[PDB]
Amino acid sequence: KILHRLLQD
Amino acid sequence: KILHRLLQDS
Amino acid sequence: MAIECRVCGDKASGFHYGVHACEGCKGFFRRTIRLKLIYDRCDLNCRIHKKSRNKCQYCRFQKCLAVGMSHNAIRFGRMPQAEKEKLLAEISSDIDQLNPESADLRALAKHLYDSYIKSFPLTKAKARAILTGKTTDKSPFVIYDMNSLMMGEDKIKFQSKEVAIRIFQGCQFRSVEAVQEITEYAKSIPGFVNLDLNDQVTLLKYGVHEIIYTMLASLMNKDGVLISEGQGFMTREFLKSLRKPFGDFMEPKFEFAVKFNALELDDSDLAIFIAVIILSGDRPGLLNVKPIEDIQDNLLQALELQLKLNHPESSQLFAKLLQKMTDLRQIVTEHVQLLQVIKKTETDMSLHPLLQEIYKDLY
Amino acid sequence: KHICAICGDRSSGKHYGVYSCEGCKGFFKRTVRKDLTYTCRDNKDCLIDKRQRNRCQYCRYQKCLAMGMKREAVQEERQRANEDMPVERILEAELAVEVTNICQAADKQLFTLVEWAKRIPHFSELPLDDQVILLRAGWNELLIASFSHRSIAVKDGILLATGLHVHRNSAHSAGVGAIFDRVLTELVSKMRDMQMDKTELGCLRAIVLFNPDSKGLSNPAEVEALREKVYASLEAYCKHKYPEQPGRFAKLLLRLPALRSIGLKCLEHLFFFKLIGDTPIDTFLMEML
DNA sequence: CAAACTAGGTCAAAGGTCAG
DNA sequence: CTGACCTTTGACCTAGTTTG
Ligand SMILES: CC1=C(/C=C/C(C)=C\C=C\C(C)=C\C(=O)O)C(C)(C)CCC1
Ligand SMILES: O=C(Nc1ccccc1)c1cc([N+](=O)[O-])ccc1Cl
Ligand SMILES: [Zn+2]
Ligand SMILES: [Zn+2]
Ligand SMILES: [Zn+2]
Ligand SMILES: [Zn+2]
Repeated sequence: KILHRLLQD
Repeated sequence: KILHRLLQDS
Repeated sequence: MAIECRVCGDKASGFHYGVHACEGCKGFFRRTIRLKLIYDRCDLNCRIHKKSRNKCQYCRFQKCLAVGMSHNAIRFGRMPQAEKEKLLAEISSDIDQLNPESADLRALAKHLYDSYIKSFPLTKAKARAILTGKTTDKSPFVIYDMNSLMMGEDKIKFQSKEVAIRIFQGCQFRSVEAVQEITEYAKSIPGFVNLDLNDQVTLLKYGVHEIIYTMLASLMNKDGVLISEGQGFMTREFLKSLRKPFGDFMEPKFEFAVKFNALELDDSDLAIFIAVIILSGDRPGLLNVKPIEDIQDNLLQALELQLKLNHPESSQLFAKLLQKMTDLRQIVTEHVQLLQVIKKTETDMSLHPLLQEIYKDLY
Repeated sequence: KHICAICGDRSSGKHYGVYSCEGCKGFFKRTVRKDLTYTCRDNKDCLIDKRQRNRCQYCRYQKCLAMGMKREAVQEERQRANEDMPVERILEAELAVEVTNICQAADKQLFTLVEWAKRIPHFSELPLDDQVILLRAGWNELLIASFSHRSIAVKDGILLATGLHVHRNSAHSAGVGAIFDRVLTELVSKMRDMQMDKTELGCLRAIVLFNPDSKGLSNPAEVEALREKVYASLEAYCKHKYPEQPGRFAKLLLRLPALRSIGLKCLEHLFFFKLIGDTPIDTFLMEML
């Protein structure tokens, strides 16, 4: 969720 | 301190 | 007096077709000609050592031909003037390699090796003969379940507590012996006995563990592990099968072993690496650090040169093998958090009094 | 000639140290080469006959091991500048990004770790799943390796990445002095007494980052590579900026074991601290735990 | 000739294929 | 994926070569 967010962009 | 043993034995 | 082959680097069986070749190439060649075999082409300059040899029939029947190997120069008879080359490979080229400072690094490497051989019985050498079946010994009695264990547990015996508890409680004496060997090996490391005897003990308290798994890997493979002097072979699968907390006890070591064995380190290489672990100035409880670290400095110096010489082609191995020192620390701390679990949920632990000493206040 | 001690079929030779039928011989051989991991759907109690041996692979292979079939016996299938990891991007990366009090700095530094990681060559270049995994597997070790370097010039205490000198004492009493001591002496000191520049510490953090073992890496071969790259790179670096000290590259890589020993102990703690609920732990720290 | 070696044959055992 | 079927290897053994 989070870590995947800072990475998704 | 049982290693001191093996270390101190020819 | 014990040269090697010129095509693959294996031990040479003799002077075949005007050139020192292994009993393997000698036959390959005598068979290429003998049957006129015309191996398909291939450009890639293929390195040719012991195992890659049978990788490309064209590059092998090439290299040999490219260093003598003629159905002509086959010089029969008795060796007339060995002398000329009875000074081994590095003869006059030796007063270049058997020097300068490294001449001594070479010495140290040997010492620790020759010492390693007298300290521990079952060397990597042996264990591999066994696990490869290339030995005039009987195949170790494989132990994959209760029937095989119940059976071999008698065949070679020296208290009915429990299978899971017998398996591991019963090896405690090897750990001990192991610890005893390491220790005598420690003294053989230039300058170990001299170091404050207090740190001497510390360096071991924390050393043996990591040194144990390093050794314990030579006997291992993906499918199991050698035991009982190497006359037995317990399976990875069976162990994985033990009860509640005892099944995932030896797992961490197999994973580690499968990786550590990829480096393909031999006894010569492992004899030094080991010495480096005992002499780690980063052990808690040390105060005479500098000394301890000085030796590691020189041992490492020796180690590195040994990997270059021994394993000519293996990228960053020195750096790769050091990385293993980090996996070892994890294995131990992990192994301890476990033996802690046991202490709290079991009631038979009863560790030997020496394993007792070492494990106390470890991590 | 004989009877395969695995299924009963006709042997016709000894294979891999055991009298075995051609079928079994080939089963074993492939299992070993293609590195296959079979699984029993039943009770690992499957019989193996000349017929129905192909029934379950797991039981069959294990039957091989039991009957003493040697794996190492299987030979190996007969077939077939230096700045790919520039020391600058690293250094530049280790730059641009700089008990209940420690978990605030921890969490804070977590968001910024994704930044550092992004800047480290080829990292964001490999699958997002691995980017997660790699950061999941080593956030604590990374984070510790950095504040520990920061607390280098600082005395008997660390400097949280928010400005909170956590002098020893404060800890030995705070309950967590057992580890706070090791962090100082096995990391801080060692680094200080070695004057570890922050280009080196960056390469070490990178080495920790590119961890090929980290469970689940789509293509771990990839990761074990970028790591070897940093190996090559940093080695040379120590060679250029530090000619007097040959054994530097080694002494640097050897700062890593402790980093993991310690690292593991910390995580051990943050747990009997987590699903307890006695002290605050922010969100990013929850996804990581 | 005895002693010191080797090309060459030998066959268990390990490698490779590719219908089924 | 299996496994009947077929090619290679290379560890030994042996009969013939050459040096002292
Ligand atoms: C080290 C350490 C701990 C754990 C924290 C972790 C995993 C990371 C901290 C990162 C910081 C403080 C980063 C920064 O801001 O630079 C605990 C709480 C068990 C107690 C004291 C020692
Ligand atoms: O049980 C073992 N080791 C062990 C147990 C408790 C604490 C430390 C090591 C073991 C050791 C060895 N060894 O040392 O060669 C071999 C096999 C086992 Cl199962
Ligand atoms: Zn050869
Ligand atoms: Zn080729
Ligand atoms: Zn069979
Ligand atoms: Zn099954």
